Amino acid sequence: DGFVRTLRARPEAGGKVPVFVFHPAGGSTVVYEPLLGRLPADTPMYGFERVEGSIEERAQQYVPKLIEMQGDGPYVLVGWSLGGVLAYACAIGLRRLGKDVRFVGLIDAVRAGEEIPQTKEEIRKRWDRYAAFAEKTFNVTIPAIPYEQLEELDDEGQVRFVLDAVSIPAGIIEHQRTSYLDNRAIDTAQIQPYDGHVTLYMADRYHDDAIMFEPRYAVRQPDGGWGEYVSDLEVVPIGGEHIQAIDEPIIAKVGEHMSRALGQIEADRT
Ligand SMILES: CCOC(=O)c1c(-c2ccccc2)oc2ccc(O)c(CN3CCC(C)CC3)c12
Repeated sequence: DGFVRTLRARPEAGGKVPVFVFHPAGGSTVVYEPLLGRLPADTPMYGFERVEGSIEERAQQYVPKLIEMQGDGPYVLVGWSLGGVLAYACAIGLRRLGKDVRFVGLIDAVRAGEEIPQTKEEIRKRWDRYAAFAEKTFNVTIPAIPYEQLEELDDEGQVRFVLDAVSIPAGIIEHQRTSYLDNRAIDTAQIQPYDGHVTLYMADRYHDDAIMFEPRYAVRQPDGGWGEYVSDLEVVPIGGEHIQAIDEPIIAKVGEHMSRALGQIEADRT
């Protein structure tokens, strides 16, 4: 219904605390089905799908829905990839409104090892990189990039400008557009500090295609970039690559750890 997917519905009344999961870059919350199978029986789960805007603007849409569904709390918020950033943003908004947030789970939602500057120089370097790949892939020499026109466009306007040159089945255009926009959303996220507990499940590395797009993701800090914003930070190493973190077998380890946290939350209510 709308942007909320029901993965496992909560009972008519009572029951366990729901897990709210948030979509990853370029995908939907169906990716959380393996995690769900590794959580306690009868754990409700609701997935928040894509909405438009900056991270804060998206959280402004999610947070009223979170409160409509769960009221005062307790809130358990989880996400892989972009979803981790969205969950974190929702935790800050809920906490601001005095709601009880008991768990924020970031599944390999790791910041770039060096801050990604949001400057005209970086816009130029980014698009020079993209053009070079376009030339080796589509086997076409590409002329001078109109830097002045690009540098005054939002990310959404930049892809519109790109679709023009191209002039693709609508389905392929929608997937590339939303994946590009969701990834840029990760790049430009401005993280605010959070004073609750955050659990970061950390893989060993980003995938090669990710690193080719933005080489700053080739390096990971021990705290995944979150320690300066989060004082109460716990990191759970899971190994492997980012893309595998959401799936079996690695998700079993995320799920075992998260199940224990949920059990404690349940005991603290009871
Ligand atoms: C799958 C490779 O394509 C990407 O990671 C990026 C895409 C993209 C993916 C699929 C289809 C079309 C585009 O767009 C990006 C824009 C900026 C950017 O930095 C990246 C690289 N990622 C940013 C966020 C990191 C957590 C992961 C890397 C992309």
